[PDB]
Amino acid sequence: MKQLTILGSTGSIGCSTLDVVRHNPEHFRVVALVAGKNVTRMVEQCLEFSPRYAVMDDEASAKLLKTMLQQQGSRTEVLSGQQAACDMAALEDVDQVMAAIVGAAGLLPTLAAIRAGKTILLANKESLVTCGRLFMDAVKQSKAQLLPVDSEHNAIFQSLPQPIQHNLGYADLEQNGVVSILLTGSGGPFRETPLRDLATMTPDQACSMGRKISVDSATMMNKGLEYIEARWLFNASASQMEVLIHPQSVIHSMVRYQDGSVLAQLGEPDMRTPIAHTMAWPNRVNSGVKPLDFCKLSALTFAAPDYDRYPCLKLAMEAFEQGQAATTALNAANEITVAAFLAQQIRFTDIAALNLSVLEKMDMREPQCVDDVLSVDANAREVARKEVMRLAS
Amino acid sequence: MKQLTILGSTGSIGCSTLDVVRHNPEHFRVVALVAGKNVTRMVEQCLEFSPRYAVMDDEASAKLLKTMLQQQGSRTEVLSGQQAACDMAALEDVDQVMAAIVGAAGLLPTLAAIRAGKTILLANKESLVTCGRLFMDAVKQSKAQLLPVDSEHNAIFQSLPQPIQHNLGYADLEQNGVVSILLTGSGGPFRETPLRDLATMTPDQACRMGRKISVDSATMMNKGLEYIEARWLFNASASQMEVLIHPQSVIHSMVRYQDGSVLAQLGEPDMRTPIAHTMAWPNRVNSGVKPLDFCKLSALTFAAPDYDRYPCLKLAMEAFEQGQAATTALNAANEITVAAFLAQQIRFTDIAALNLSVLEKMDMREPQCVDDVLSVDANAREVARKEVMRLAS
Ligand SMILES: CN(O)C(=O)CC[C@@H](c1ccc(F)c(F)c1)P(=O)(O)O
Ligand SMILES: CN(O)C(=O)CC[C@@H](c1ccc(F)c(F)c1)P(=O)(O)O
Ligand SMILES: [Mn+2]
Ligand SMILES: [Mn+2]
Repeated sequence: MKQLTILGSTGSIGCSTLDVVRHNPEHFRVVALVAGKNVTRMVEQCLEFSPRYAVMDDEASAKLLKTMLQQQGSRTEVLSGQQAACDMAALEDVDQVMAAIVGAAGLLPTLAAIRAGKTILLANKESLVTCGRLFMDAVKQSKAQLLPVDSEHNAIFQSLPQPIQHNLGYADLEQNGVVSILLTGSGGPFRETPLRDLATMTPDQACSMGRKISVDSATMMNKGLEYIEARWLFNASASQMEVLIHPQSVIHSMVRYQDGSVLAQLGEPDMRTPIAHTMAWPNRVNSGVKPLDFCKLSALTFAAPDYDRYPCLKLAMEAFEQGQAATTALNAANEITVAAFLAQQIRFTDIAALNLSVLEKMDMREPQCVDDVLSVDANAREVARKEVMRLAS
Repeated sequence: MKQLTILGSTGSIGCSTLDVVRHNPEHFRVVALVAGKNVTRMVEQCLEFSPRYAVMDDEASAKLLKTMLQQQGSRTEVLSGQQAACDMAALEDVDQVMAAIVGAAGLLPTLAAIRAGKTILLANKESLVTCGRLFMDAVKQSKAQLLPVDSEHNAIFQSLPQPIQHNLGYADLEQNGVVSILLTGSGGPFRETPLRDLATMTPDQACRMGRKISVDSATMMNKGLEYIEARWLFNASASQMEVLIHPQSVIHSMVRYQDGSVLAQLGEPDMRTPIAHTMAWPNRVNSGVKPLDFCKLSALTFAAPDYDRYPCLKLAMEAFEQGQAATTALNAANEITVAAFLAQQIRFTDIAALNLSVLEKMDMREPQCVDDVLSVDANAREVARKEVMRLAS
């Protein structure tokens, strides 16, 4: 029986993880749920899943949650705040931690699961985008298993040989006959826009979808960040990474082997797939996802990314070579500039341009701990806000 | 250091295997080469690779080889005949047997490697098409490792989980999270021909790469035979097999999992890839095959086979359910009817129709040994010859 702590239970990943649990009650049991301020959805989850613990962001939410759980007869014990969330991530009889709290708030709880030697269903980009070296060192030192839940990394991982899958952070790609990792992305809505029109695209043209990630997919900042992550996670050099546009997103990513073989994972866009794969690894369970119907697909195509069309993708690649200050700064800047584009303060092409300008303006030492990473992030947001103000009168 | 016996060294699979050995001298050494009557090529192969043994079909061929090797100072000892080939397949210090002799002549030498507990690089169809129950029983008893060299099966194999790979025959697909095996094929040159034109196709049109295999691709007999083999090799029921047309042949075949994931192997058409995959398993070597270039591919498409277009594929699926007498008779009838079509004695559509007629005429007790299978084969060829003469005056 796998016992689970779900960090970020009330977002789509958390609900989807719960759907796997709901349909596999003989294999998984929820011990702890952690969320933010969504008391109502947390009530329903505690009543369906009977975890021992639930944690909210603050005392106000925790008190509401307590009152409502109590009204319904629940035995779930209610806590609040960051430490409590780290504590659930490290609980003694927990086997797996779904690490789905995103942003800076996901860093310490994910690191607490790692240092407790858990199996971490990794479902946030900040861990490896901002703290990849810190976190990969902690994984080695603490004997944690990372299992990537993100669609492209989960596909690479399914496509990697068993000795790498079980030894992330140590495994040598080359020694295991791996030539490169083929990280695929859709190329976004402006994949075929003449370059000259990029300057004038609007937030509606760039975006059912998720507006930030949607813009990140238009700039391919999203693949840029996936590139930074994959290199830490899979221990890949620059020459062991290829980024390929694949507009249909049926192939989720691939791995190229020494004999010419390429292994690929394919599927529906439903996150229950990669989530169930990690929960059940090295075995499988039913996820509720429809079997992929190959007779109803668009033709599958591929093309090389053009860095004049996708300067963010190139910027992410160069930031990796500059270290975790640089990838942390790029990520934070990009949150500010995308937000500005979406609020109609700057042009679409000013995302990449101001992302570049913010990195050019910083000169930060390599972070040595999480606090350092938060300090780079805070600083880069400030440099970014000011650049936005320079353009947005 | 892996020591090899190559059964069928002078054909294309044999030459390709030697190309892999040639570029990996630190990993593979040839102990024995077995060929038929091609003395000239066997000389060059013995001279380059210094095997301990060379076996030819007969004493006349063996005497020529011995004279020619003597004149070049070779120490290779020369043998002849079917028993010597079985003895090469069973040698104490051989690890791997490339089983590339095709037809009936390949049955006893493959079975010898299997009864000897060897790693078998399985490169002939008649083994599992005609003797699948016999050979998978002998595999269970000796714990021989089968590694399929044929492109589709090799892809399936690479796409299956590790506990299945390491125990074919005992493996339970369902228990390992596998929903089904996705066997792909091109659909042949008449994939889009109007149905009523089929009756009048000529041999040159069917042969857009042997003429027989070409015709087999056109009728999808080839995929039918592969379907029969895959069921034996992977212990798959009818409901665990799907057959999919994929006209570009870039995907080599796939495996569908319980969580909705599909794993696939892709590559160049070059047989050094699956050969090198089996020789190196569970590691990898360089095979000389260049990396697959995703920016130079046709759009990848898929469609369901239509049994009115391809009645041989349905015949093979049905013959499977009727047992090894049926699949043996089918394969044998097909050698005859295809040869008749190529020699302009029957029409293209008469291949499927006479293949059916031969199976209808046979009253077929289950083979209990290789001699039983050979007797079904011989009798089905006679029934098929007579049916051809019914049509071909
Ligand atoms: C789901 N996921 O992991 C993502 O990274 C989403 C954005 C990506 C994406 C876009 C369109 C799709 F149709 C799809 F499926 C995935 P991209 O970065 O453009 O490849
Ligand atoms: C390579 N191989 O194993 C074969 O069995 C050859 C015939 C097959 C085939 C046909 C055309 C191609 F272009 C190709 F690449 C492979 P099919 O049965 O039609 O899928
Ligand atoms: Mn992703
Ligand atoms: Mn084949």
